Amino acid sequence: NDLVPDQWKPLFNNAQWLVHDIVVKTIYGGLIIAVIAHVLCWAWTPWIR
Amino acid sequence: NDLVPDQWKPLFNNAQWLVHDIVVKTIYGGLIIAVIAHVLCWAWTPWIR
Amino acid sequence: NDLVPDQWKPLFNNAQWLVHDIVVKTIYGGLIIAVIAHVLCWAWTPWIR
Amino acid sequence: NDLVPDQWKPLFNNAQWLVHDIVVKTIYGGLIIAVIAHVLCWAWTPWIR
Amino acid sequence: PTLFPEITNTVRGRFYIVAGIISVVMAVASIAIFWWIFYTITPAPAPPLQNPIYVNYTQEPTDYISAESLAAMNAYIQANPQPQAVQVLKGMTTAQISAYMVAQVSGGLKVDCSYCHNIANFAQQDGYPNAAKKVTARKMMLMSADLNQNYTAKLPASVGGYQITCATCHNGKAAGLEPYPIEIMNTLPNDWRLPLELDYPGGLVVTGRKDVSNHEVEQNQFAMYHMNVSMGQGCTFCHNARYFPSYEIAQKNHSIIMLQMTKHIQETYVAPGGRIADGIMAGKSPSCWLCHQGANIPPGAAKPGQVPAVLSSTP
Amino acid sequence: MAPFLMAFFTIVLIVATLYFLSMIMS
Amino acid sequence: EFRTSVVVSTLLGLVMALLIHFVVLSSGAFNWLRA
Amino acid sequence: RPFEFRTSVVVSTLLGLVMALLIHFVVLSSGAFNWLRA
Amino acid sequence: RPFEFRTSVVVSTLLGLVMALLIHFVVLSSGAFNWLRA
Amino acid sequence: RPFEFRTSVVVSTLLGLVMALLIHFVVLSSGAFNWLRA
Amino acid sequence: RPFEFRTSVVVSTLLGLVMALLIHFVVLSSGAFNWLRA
Ligand code: BCL
Ligand code: BCL
Ligand code: BCL
Ligand code: BCL
Ligand code: BCL
Ligand code: BCL
Ligand code: BCL
Ligand code: HEM
Ligand code: HEM
Ligand SMILES: CC(C)=CCC/C(C)=C/C=C/C(C)=C/C=C/C(C)=C/C=C/C=C(C)/C=C/C=C(C)/C=C/C1=C(C)C(=O)CCC1(C)C
Ligand SMILES: CC(C)=CCC\C(C)=C/C=C\C(C)=C\C=C\C(C)=C\C=C\C=C(C)\C=C\C=C(C)\C=C\C1=C(C)C(=O)CCC1(C)C
Repeated sequence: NDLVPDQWKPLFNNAQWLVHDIVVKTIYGGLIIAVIAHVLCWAWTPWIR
Repeated sequence: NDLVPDQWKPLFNNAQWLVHDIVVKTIYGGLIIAVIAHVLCWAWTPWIR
Repeated sequence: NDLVPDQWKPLFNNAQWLVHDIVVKTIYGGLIIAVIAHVLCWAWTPWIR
Repeated sequence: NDLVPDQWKPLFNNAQWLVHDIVVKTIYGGLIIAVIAHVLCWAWTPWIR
Repeated sequence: PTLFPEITNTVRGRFYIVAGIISVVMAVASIAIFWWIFYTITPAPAPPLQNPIYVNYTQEPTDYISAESLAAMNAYIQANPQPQAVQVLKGMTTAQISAYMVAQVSGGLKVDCSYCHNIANFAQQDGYPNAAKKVTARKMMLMSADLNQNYTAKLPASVGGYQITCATCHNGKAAGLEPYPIEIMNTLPNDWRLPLELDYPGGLVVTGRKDVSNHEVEQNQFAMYHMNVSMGQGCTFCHNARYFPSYEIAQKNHSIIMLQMTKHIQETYVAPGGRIADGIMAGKSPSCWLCHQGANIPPGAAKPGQVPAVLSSTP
Repeated sequence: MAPFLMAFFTIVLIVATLYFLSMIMS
Repeated sequence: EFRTSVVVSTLLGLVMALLIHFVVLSSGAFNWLRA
Repeated sequence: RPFEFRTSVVVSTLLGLVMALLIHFVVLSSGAFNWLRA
Repeated sequence: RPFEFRTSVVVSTLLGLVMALLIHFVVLSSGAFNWLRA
Repeated sequence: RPFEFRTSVVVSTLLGLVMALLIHFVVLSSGAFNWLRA
Repeated sequence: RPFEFRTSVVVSTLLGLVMALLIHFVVLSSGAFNWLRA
């Protein structure tokens, strides 16, 4: 677990930290895409009305 | 359990304390977002009338 | 069970006493909120009539 | 069974006596509240008539 | 002086007697006090309606009739004593015609006379904007007479002498009459309607056919549960469930007459060569529920001898 | 006379219970 | 056992309270919750 | 002790949640309040 | 220890998700707000 | 360690997929958007 | 390692196949395209 910050060493393995980084970046990219999709769908047809 | 305050040492592991901190901060953020959402939905359409 | 008062030492563990304190304070807060909610709902629409 | 009166020592443990005291006081409080509720409901709408 | 020293001497055993006694009286007091509360606060089941004209329908909160209308009505009777230009209703004095029109005709629709004619002149046919409603009502009276003489007559007297009238199908609503409401479509498909297309003395027959399968049995079961809801008495009301093809119960024969009658309603009045034109009842195909409403005898059905003779099952 | 009799039989039940429970609780 | 009596009494009381509340509310006798 | 504290906590919390849901649903369905378009 | 932290986390998270779904459903079916053509 | 990372990953991914499917189906069935002839 | 590569492959492939089938069936049943006789 040398790659893990010592704050998260009790929780994250060395390999689990890299997979967690991938998951975090994927969640962030998906969030940006979801925000863009929501803005586009609102400009198209507002659902709240 | 060093990172845990001695008040909560009988209850919280060292790793459980960090996950608890994450859960608490997530609950607080969700509560702020829920309050904002409720104020917006009330300004939009009051459900109590 | 040191933290427990000796009256309740036969019943409460050391960790169970802290969780019981949390439960008691949560019940009290919920009771205050419930009283406020009932007064508001009565001022709004009395159910007993 | 040190805290139990010797009359009820054959029946009540040391911890069971405290829980019994809580149960008795809860039953008494609930009975007072039930009497008040019945008097109020009678003053409101007598069910015997 | 005891024989059960472990039960009457020892505090644990001695206590068990009190425990058992207190638990028995606690359970008895539980049950007794519950049933006491339930029977004292619960109202008596409402007394069954006793109206002279109807089975279990009442018109008598007659607030729906204006005062101006009841005033003009008795004035009209006072001046005009025999009816003027009745086309159906041939054998009735204007007083009896008027009493029937208030009790049954408007009492069945729960509407004022101004719903169908001008209150100044009950007799004028086409002098007001609501004349179309009067011609519709006259055609409905003809339809009622036809249903009474051509389908209610064939039912035995053991059923009763009940006759179809306005409140039988309207039940207090002039328009917006909904056969097949969502209440009776609980486990049926909501699109499902009674299959009045078929020739009914044998239209839903399914047993041992070998040219039908579970799809036709499913249609049959939809129709049969519709009859279950329409007459709350369930499935053995007209069947010996050991053999459904059997006509044991004799309510199955009454139901054949009634199926023919509702098919006749649909073919003659709902959609005579199309419902859009030349058809009364606004394209509302009938159902058993439309008048039975969860009873074996329709609540709005008139008791024997209450409808006019012209509309009666025997004229 | 039915309420009279039901009250009578319940009090006889209770007094019987006090008597023989008094003996058992002796 | 005291625990058994406690469980039985508490459950009986809760069931009774629910039953009586529901009987009283369905009776439409008291003017409670628009009755 | 007669009762584990965890057992009492589970039972009380579940009873409270069930009762809150039941009372909310009874009050909503009563149509006595004009809440959520009633 | 009365309660494993993992157990409380699972129970609280599942209760919150179930309640969010239930409340969303109830509010959407009520037709009391013009959400999603209502 | 209160929670295996693999368990949290499985639960979060399955919850996200189920919620995406549910929300897509609710939005498509609402007919509020004119998507896929709605 | 937290996640066997074979497990991730099985899960991803099955999810992709299920989603392709689901989306194909939703699109074909929608009648929005005029594909396979609309
Ligand atoms: C409105 C008047 C109605 C009626 C409606 C009710 C209703 C409603 C109830 C009763 C109940 C009872 N009624 Mg009644 N009752 C009527 C007529 C009668 C008559 C009579 C001949 O006229 C009698 C003898 C009774 C007799 C009784 C007893 C059986 C009981 C009240 C005392 C009791 O033992 O429980 C005493 C109760 C307690 C000791 C419980 C104490 C519980 C504590 C206080 C907790 C309460 C719950 C609390 C909210 C939880 C909070 C927990 C949080 C974590 C903090 N009723 C009339 C018809 N009756 C009450 C009952 O409980 O039934 C068992 C009840 O529910
Ligand atoms: C829902 C049950 C919750 C719980 C909720 C509470 C609450 C809440 C409290 C306690 C408190 C106590 N609990 Mg605890 N407690 C729980 C589980 C336990 C267990 C267990 C078996 O493990 C035990 C042994 C205990 C033991 C105890 C003692 C440590 C302590 C003192 C009680 C006492 O003396 O009562 C004697 C007192 C009574 C019995 C009074 C009876 C009250 C009746 C109902 C009348 C109420 C009047 C009402 C407030 C007025 C109503 C008016 C309306 C506003 C209109 N709890 C469960 C999880 N516990 C008390 C505390 O710690 O004090 C800080 C307290 O505040
Ligand atoms: C609008 C008025 C309606 C009515 C509607 C309701 C509704 C709605 C409710 C009650 C509930 C209750 N009502 Mg009522 N009530 C009415 C009339 C009455 C009458 C009376 C004779 O008139 C009485 C005596 C009561 C009595 C009561 C008690 C049984 C209870 C409130 C106190 C309680 O014990 O729980 C106190 C509650 C707590 C201690 C729980 C505390 C929980 C904490 C605060 C968490 C809350 C959830 C939170 C959002 C989760 C956040 C977690 C995140 C992770 C951070 N009601 C009228 C008819 N009543 C409330 C109840 O809870 O039922 C059990 C409730 O749900
Ligand atoms: C959903 C449950 C979550 C959780 C969510 C939280 C949250 C959220 C918090 C804690 C916090 C605490 N938790 Mg935790 N906690 C969890 C699991 C646990 C477990 C477990 C068995 O493993 C334990 C032992 C603990 C223990 C603790 C202590 C470490 C700490 C202090 C609590 C306290 O003193 O309460 C005493 C205080 C009370 C009991 C107040 C009661 C509040 C009532 C409900 C009134 C609320 C008023 C409301 C805010 C106003 C409403 C107004 C509306 C806006 C209109 N948690 C689970 C996973 N925990 C607290 C923290 O750490 O502080 C930084 C806190 O903020
Ligand atoms: C529109 C107004 C509607 C209504 C619709 C809703 C809806 C809709 C909801 C609620 C919910 C709630 N409402 Mg409401 N609500 C109304 C009226 C009321 C009233 C009142 C008497 O009038 C009250 C007291 C409440 C009370 C509440 C609480 C029970 C709760 C909000 C706080 C909470 O505990 O969860 C706080 C929530 C959190 C702490 C969760 C935090 C989760 C984090 C932020 C993740 C969110 C999911 C995220 C997208 C996932 C991203 C993961 C990616 C991997 C990054 N509502 C009116 C009728 N209400 C909300 C709820 O959650 O129910 C449990 C909710 O779903
Ligand atoms: C059109 C507008 C509709 C609506 C339709 C949808 C739809 C449709 C969706 C959401 C979803 C969501 N909406 Mg919405 N939404 C609306 C109104 C709202 C409102 C609001 C009060 O108005 C809110 C708060 C939300 C909130 C949300 C969040 C719960 C979520 C988006 C962020 C998220 O957490 O997931 C963020 C998502 C990710 C982090 C996943 C990232 C996945 C990566 C990018 C892979 C994607 C799959 C990819 C194709 C696979 C490729 C693999 C190959 C091997 C390479 N919606 C209106 C009614 N909403 C989205 C969701 O995911 O639900 C969970 C979604 O599916
Ligand atoms: C016609 C347009 C329809 C529609 C119909 C479909 C259909 C149909 C499909 C999708 C699928 C998808 N669509 Mg779509 N889609 C539409 C609108 C959208 C919109 C948008 C908001 O408008 C979005 C964001 C998407 C998004 C997506 C992604 C979820 C996905 C395509 C990339 C993917 O991840 O899988 C990429 C796919 C791969 C990486 C798999 C690669 C497999 C290899 C090539 C083998 C293929 C099988 C091969 C024949 C086997 C040969 C083996 C022999 C042994 C050699 N669609 C409109 C409504 N959509 C596709 C999907 O796969 O769903 C998961 C699909 O099936
Ligand atoms: C009794 C003799 C009788 C009268 C009178 C009557 C009148 C009547 C009117 C005036 C209408 C139209 C109401 C309107 O505002 O549109 C109407 C319509 C329907 N009726 Fe009728 N009707 C009488 C008797 C019966 C009987 C016995 C039946 C049942 C077979 C019946 C049925 C119907 C139906 C169906 C309609 C259509 C209701 C609609 O939705 O508009 N009527 N009737
Ligand atoms: C109970 C819900 C119910 C069942 C089940 C049921 C079955 C059933 C079958 C199988 C037939 C066809 C039998 C055949 O081969 O002759 C059938 C036909 C009729 N039923 Fe029926 N039926 C049920 C309920 C009811 C009820 C409540 C009635 C009467 C109100 C009723 C009546 C009839 C009649 C009449 C027929 C003959 C129809 C035909 O076209 O000949 N059924 N049922
Ligand atoms: C008719 C009507 C309207 C009825 C309604 C009336 C009623 C009765 C309403 C009821 C309200 C109630 C009871 C609401 C309850 C809300 C709760 C319990 C929310 C829970 C939140 C839990 C939360 C946010 C949990 C978050 C969990 C997190 C963040 C997990 C974190 C994580 C875990 C645990 C790990 O592994 C590792 C770390 C990581 C961050 C990944
Ligand atoms: C329909 C009609 C008209 C009905 C009429 C009415 C009737 C019939 C009865 C009425 C009322 C009744 C019976 C009410 C019952 C109320 C109860 C039981 C509330 C419980 C509250 C429990 C509470 C607040 C529990 C809180 C628990 C908490 C905060 C848990 C805390 C925790 C626990 C325990 C842990 O481990 C560690 C995690 C954490 C610290 C979060």
